[PDB]
Amino acid sequence: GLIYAVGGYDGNTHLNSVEAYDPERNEWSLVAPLSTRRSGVGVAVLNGLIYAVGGYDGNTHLNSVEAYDPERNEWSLVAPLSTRRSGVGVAVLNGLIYAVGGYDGNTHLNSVEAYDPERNEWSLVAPLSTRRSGVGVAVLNGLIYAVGGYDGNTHLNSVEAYDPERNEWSLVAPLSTRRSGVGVAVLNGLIYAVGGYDGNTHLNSVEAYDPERNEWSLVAPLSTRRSGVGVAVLNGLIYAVGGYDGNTHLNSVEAYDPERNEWSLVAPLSTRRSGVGVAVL
Repeated sequence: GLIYAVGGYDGNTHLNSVEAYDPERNEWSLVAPLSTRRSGVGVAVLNGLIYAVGGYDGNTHLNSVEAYDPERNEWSLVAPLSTRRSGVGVAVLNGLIYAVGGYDGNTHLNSVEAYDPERNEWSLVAPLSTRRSGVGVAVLNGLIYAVGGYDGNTHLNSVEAYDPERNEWSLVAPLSTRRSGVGVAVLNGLIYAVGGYDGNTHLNSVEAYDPERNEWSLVAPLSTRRSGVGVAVLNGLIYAVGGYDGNTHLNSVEAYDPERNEWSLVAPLSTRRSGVGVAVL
């Protein structure tokens, strides 16, 4: 019932701070910070813990992973990734947390690893066709979608879908707009790709993917252009948290209602941040 904004970069500092949003009161409050500063951090929720995966602390690309227990307001280090990953996409499916792509400081990655909390171990699974950081990762109907990113030479529109039962990725319809630093979330059978950077424009446009038709459609744009934006869904609204408009790191937050095809600003974060991970618990 709360949205957590985890880490990021405010333009001067790599952040360890963590803010929690109560939608019923429209307020953010600061909770226990991460132990390690992390921008470009991926976050996901499994069995009552929020996992913060990878990122960059301003001098080290991280393979470390910490887990937050809200009842104790405490982050604990868990098993590290096998590969250091900033700009990593992270999502949960069927009891595993997947860490998709990223950047290890020297190369954009196509590798993907999965964390099993029953084992406290990460294991490599099948790699992506195209290496990518700043990739959005969404889960819909038993498939993981890796959306956009940056391969080190090109801002990507390609979209790959992972079937865990066959351990295989396949390319589906690409985004209409290339998007690195894109936020993604799933609501009522559509995947929304929110904002990002296409290599020359910080985007306020938003597109939605229907898997049945293998088609992306443009929907209402954000009121503010946002790359490095954190995105998550709660109670029928998609929240776009923070980001960077090309000139300033943002503390504003907007919510998309599919019943209205409209975005509306809600309460802003205490600290501006891009490269922020957003989780719902």
